[PDB]
Amino acid sequence: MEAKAIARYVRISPRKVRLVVDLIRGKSLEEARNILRYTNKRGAYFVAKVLESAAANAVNNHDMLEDRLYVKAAYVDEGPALKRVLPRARGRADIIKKRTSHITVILGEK
Ligand SMILES: [Cl-]
Ligand SMILES: [Cl-]
Ligand SMILES: [Cl-]
Repeated sequence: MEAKAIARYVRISPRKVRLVVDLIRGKSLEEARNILRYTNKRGAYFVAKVLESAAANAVNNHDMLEDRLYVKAAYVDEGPALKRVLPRARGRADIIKKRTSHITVILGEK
């Protein structure tokens, strides 16, 4: 038994969020919660939100015991890009792509 949760279109580049999910991969739920709470890394709040959503799914929808949960999988996929329009530059269009993040957290039982 395992419980999943996903957060889409997070406005943070995948690279930065990956640095965050890397800290919690394989940890117990309690440990992951603390790491997220005290980490200085940008995007920690979004991963924390997905973590709690997965915990709510495991405990309330799948009746799993909260004290047995650990982060079985946590990863970030590249989501759709946002094409930010910049002021004209030397007569030309200036468009830069800003990538969003797709975050997945899967909780399992030890
Ligand atoms: Cl997405
Ligand atoms: Cl990843
Ligand atoms: Cl990659």
